[PDB]
Amino acid sequence: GSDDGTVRVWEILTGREVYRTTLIDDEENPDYHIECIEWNPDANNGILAVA
Amino acid sequence: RRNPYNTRSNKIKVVKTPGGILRAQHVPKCGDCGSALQGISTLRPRQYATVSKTHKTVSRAYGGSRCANCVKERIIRAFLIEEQKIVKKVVKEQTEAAK
Amino acid sequence: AREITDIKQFLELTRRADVKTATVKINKKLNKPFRQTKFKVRGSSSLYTLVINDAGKAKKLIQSLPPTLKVNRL
Amino acid sequence: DLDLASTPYKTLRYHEKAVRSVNFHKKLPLFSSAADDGTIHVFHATVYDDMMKNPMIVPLKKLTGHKVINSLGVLDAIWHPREAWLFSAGADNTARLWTT
Amino acid sequence: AKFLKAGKVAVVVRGRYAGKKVVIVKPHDEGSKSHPFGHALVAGIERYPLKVTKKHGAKKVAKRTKIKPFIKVVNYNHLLPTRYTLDVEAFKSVVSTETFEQPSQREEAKKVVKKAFEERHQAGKNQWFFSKLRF
RNA sequence: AGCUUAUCACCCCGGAAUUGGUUUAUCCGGAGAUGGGGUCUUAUGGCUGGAAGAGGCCAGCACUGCUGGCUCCGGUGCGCUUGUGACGGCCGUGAAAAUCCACAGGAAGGAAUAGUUUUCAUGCCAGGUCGUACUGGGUCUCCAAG
Repeated sequence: GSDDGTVRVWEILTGREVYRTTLIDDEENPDYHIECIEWNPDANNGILAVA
Repeated sequence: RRNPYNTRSNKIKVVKTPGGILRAQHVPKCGDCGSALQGISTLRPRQYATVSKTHKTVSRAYGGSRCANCVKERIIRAFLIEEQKIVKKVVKEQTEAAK
Repeated sequence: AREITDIKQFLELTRRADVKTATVKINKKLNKPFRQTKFKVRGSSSLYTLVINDAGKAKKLIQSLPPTLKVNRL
Repeated sequence: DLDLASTPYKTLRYHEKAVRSVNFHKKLPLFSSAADDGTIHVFHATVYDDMMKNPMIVPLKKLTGHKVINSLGVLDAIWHPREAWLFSAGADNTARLWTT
Repeated sequence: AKFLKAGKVAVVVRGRYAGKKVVIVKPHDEGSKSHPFGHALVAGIERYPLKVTKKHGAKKVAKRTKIKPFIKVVNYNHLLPTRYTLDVEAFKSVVSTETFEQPSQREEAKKVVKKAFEERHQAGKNQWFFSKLRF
């Protein structure tokens, strides 16, 4: 997660930017931005929390 | 104690002793506005000799004796006095420009 | 008297070697009764008491006590 | 240490800038610290489950490669769930992954 | 007419900086998601330089001239605007909004402000600003 | 001794009067209320240590103490004593000192085989003398159950 308003997922070994998602349309907005992201520890769900 | 009188300095409280019987047991203001200073423990004056300065003093100018309300007032008053003194000096210079 | 939940602090206090004796107090309580126990040592400034609920923890603490420290029961 | 005392068991102060984050290893007995100076350090740490012995923590290696930008360094770092690999993130708009 | 500018001088009223002169580096009357209220970025001096005399040695003179600055967002309510002004383009960018709220970005800005203030005070100008307002 | 805990009071946004808030008692608000968000004064209560090993209430034997249980969970004021917090006014603006604490202040001192500061925590030593028995219509005084 970065301040560009886009969350990117990279493979651990290949390193390819397999998937992306945009959270804030105003990437340059200084009022707020992506603060933190965390994967759900529980398996079989694949839930990514994006703050 | 040896004092049997009801003087307010010798008042007594009732405490239930663990033995089941009842026994007799002996029991910061602002310098400008007079209001109690916030953040300062209301302990006995003699007990402050061991408390850390952090509890006794707040992190502010005049913190240990002012509530920060009159501090602002006196700062503003000093600034206004300085500005008027500058203005008074300007007036003096203007007057001297003619004499 | 003072109460501390730091097991290693209590062990260090016992390990000081400058304490003549220690005492372990057995207690009973319920929430399903349990055998609550307490560990107490004598300090220079104040008495230190440790609260222990699990029997295994009490046994481990007793084992950890150096042999040079006497443990009077109750 | 949750059993030693309220104060830290040991105090470490070596980074040239603010320590942004330190993360324990989920499985292996290792942990690493992240700081704004762009340098990552990894420390081995043994944690006795029940033995009445203090933990043994020692430094292992100084990791370099991050670029300090705007007085900032490794914003975040996470260890692999099962391997001795450490992911890293920095202000240089380039995340990194570290491997033995 | 507005009287708040990047060069305007103000005095902090509260926050341990009561009666401390500060320079308004960047007015932010419109606010932001953080600090929505009307506010401006300011920089100031926490420890005023001590008096210097010829009798003092070279080592003592350097210590006396040492100044410890401070930078933080403060409300207009606790700011006392002053007619005087000082140069601000030297460090306006360094003390920008993104500098605050995240170390160690504050340390470099504080060091830059300290260097600028030391250069401007010692063998410089604006002695009035680098003076202790005795209130 | 360790956690938790404040009516009042203070700070920020907000700008009321189409007049709102509220005490038993009616005073307050453009000199900033209703409303929303934060601060601490911690008296006093809640939990733990001291502490059940104490006291008390029972039970058996010795025949001179030991050996075994309970010592729990609540409700309540037209009853009474006391403390605390903000109030209503009266008119006499309202004892001193010792001791302790608080701040404007920036002279003084601070470095490379141990630079300064010790209001943080622990460890160490010491604190004399005087009275302490009883009693207490003809001196004073502290508690007053149903």
